[PDB]
Amino acid sequence: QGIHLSDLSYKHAILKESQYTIKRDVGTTTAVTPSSLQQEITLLCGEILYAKHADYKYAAEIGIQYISTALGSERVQQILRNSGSEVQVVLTRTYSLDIHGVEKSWVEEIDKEARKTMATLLKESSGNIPQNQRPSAPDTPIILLCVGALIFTKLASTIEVGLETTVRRANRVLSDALKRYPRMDIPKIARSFYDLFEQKVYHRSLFIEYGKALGSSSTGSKAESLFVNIFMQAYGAGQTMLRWGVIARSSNNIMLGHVSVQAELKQVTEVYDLVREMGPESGLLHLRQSPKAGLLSLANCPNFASVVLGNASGLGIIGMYRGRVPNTELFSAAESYAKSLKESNKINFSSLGLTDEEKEAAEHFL
Amino acid sequence: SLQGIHLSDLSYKHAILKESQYTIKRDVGTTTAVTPSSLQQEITLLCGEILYAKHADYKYAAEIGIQYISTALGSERVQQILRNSGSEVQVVLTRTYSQMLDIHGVEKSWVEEIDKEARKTMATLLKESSGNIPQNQRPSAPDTPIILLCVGALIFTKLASTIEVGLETTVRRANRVLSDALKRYPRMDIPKIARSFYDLFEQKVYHRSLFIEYGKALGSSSTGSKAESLFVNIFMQAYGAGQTMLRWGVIARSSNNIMLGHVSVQAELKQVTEVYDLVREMGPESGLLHLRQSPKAGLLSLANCPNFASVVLGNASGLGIIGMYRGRVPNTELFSAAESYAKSLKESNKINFSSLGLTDEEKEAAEH
Amino acid sequence: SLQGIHLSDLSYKHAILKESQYTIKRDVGTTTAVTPSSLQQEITLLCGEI
RNA sequence: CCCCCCCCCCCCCCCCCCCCCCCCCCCCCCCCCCCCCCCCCCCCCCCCCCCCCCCCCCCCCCCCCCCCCC
Repeated sequence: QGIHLSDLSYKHAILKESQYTIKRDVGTTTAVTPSSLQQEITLLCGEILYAKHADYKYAAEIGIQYISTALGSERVQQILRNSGSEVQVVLTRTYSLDIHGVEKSWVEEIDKEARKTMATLLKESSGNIPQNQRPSAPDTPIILLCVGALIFTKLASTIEVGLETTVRRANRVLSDALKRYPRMDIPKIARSFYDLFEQKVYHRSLFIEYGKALGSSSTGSKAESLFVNIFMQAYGAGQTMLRWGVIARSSNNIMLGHVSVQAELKQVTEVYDLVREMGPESGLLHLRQSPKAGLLSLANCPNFASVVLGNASGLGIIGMYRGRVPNTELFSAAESYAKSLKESNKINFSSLGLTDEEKEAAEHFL
Repeated sequence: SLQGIHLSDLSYKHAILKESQYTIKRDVGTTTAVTPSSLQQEITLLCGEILYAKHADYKYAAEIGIQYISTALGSERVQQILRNSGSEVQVVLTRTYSQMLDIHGVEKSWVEEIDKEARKTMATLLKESSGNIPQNQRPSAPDTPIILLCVGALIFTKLASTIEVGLETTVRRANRVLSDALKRYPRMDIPKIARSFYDLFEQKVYHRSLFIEYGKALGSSSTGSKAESLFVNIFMQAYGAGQTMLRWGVIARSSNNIMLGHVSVQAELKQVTEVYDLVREMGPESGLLHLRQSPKAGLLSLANCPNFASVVLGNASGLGIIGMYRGRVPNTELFSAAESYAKSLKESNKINFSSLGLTDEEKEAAEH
Repeated sequence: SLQGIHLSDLSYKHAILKESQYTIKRDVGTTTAVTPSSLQQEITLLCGEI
């Protein structure tokens, strides 16, 4: 019985022992906006949504600039330094907004194009444009960031896959925002955000800190309360396998009782126990693109993975999941049981805890 | 043996929204009116003037109500509340001119209109009354701001639905609730006043938690007014805001709906449990989360358990509670079944001599 | 199995009416009569007169 | 009242040890395969509802304890 190694725990324990700290992004510089310029960046965000622009390259950087004003004039540097990146910040100024890394030409284009659209429309509206339709509306940066939130959820897949999902969901979710700013190019804005999250990796954890911070506040906007709710659906990032694993247990799939699957029990247990060891940060590990992540891989248990996927297929959840199936045999079996389970209707009078005079009348149900 | 397959995801989801050491500074340039405690009598009169006469416009009616709350809570204590709500908005102390009130954001023209129109109505009526208008019918009565805020309290309850739905409910209930107030001020335009409050709660989101703090504060005091004790009681019926599903969930358990025993529903047990355990984790603030328009809210969604939701709604339909609830029904099959059982339960009369714990000489007579 | 489906709403409802760190200042201008302890015999006589 | 008898203690014998014996002493590197992880879907919310309302002063008896003997 003494033949036992708790390897996975030790594997994690070694990634804590590092007393030494990595200083990556040595020369790098990124734009930060002081809290004082929140109204100016709000207007710029609105301008992006308000008119149909030629280029949506820096759209995401503008969104990050609103986060910057919301979190702190200089509190942002602290977050970035603490994310592991030794990148330096650059406080954006005003001229007659000068955002670091953002072409002055682009800023002027966005402003010019928006003013042109405002003039055209105000002539038609007979001088009547309500507050809610103007680029000045305070919720415009939140709307911009909500497109970013949707691409944040699908950061686990292709740059492509994410755009589909973003567009589809944005139509239902940002329904009313689209009514007021029908000129918002969701695909180009969403592309700017994918490009940003991929290049400036530290902005992933800055976005997380905005989410965390926003989630805490007493009073949120209708737009703000949406943002966090998109951010939440992003929690089980890259861990879809572990969550479908609990679903297989809940379904009581008889294939989880297979001798070859039973053999992998200790490895499976080790992974779920590492999640508890890591606590709340465990979920967003894959989302942060953390090197630590991947310890939560179910590679060590291929037969279990096969059953979990089979069960998901049988229940009709699997959808477009590309996850490789090691044991095709076990998969098919788990799928068959789950399909039979799916259709079958049964009653646990054990669970309900009724009187045997209420349980008497329940039998009478034809 | 296969028990260690468990993730407490919902708890972690909440735990992440506590880890935020960093604080958001929204509403950077914003300014709102505050009235010092000293001007409580002047704002009381203005509140009464709104109710007393039939006015042309009831735009700032809600802001006037907030101004009474301001006097009641604190000359400058209000800034603290607003700053602590997450909004970095600045306050502006309302002054006096000639005697009138200069409220920040409120058009001087509007203040004068409300006053002028009320004086005109007082003059018309005093001629009819033969110079006799009792204290209780004058805009000067001290309970007039509370009456104004009670219309706001009714729209506060229906902040969970349409701007429209709320007005129906507000009007209906106001007739029964503010029965006697309406007798003294029959000129109070409940729909316009209630509209001003919806507009205010939607625009100045920080005033939602200011209203909550007035409610919390009022709820604490030793002696309240008859009007004040009504306000809190409207505010209480507002506690289960947006969580109607969880409360109907306990009703389904209390009804012992056999559909809660369905295999597909049994499968969702752990998710359902996780949501009710998050309520306990969040404690008393859990209920008013949706009311505050808090981004944190929505973690209390029963989206993760569609089959359970179907049964809960079915049970509500069968018992005849469901009313005008637009809540989507994922499993139509389960819903119909739960509904049938609940309808049969509704009519059936049975006695648990097990629960009562009587002597079998009292249980003897009960059979008779 | 079906345990855990419970909300202690009424307790929370009360708990919220304790959290009020802020205090209400109603009856801002109001004035009421108080009699000093020294005049207890005089007020006693007046009570008797009624 | 209590108390009230009787009453020193001890007293023999007797050195201990004495054999035998160092321990240890063989063999023996370890290592050696495979293997990135991910991939679906999903805004939430939506009903109803002021509570309170009856009746009702309590109290009301009796009773020092102690008291022998030694």
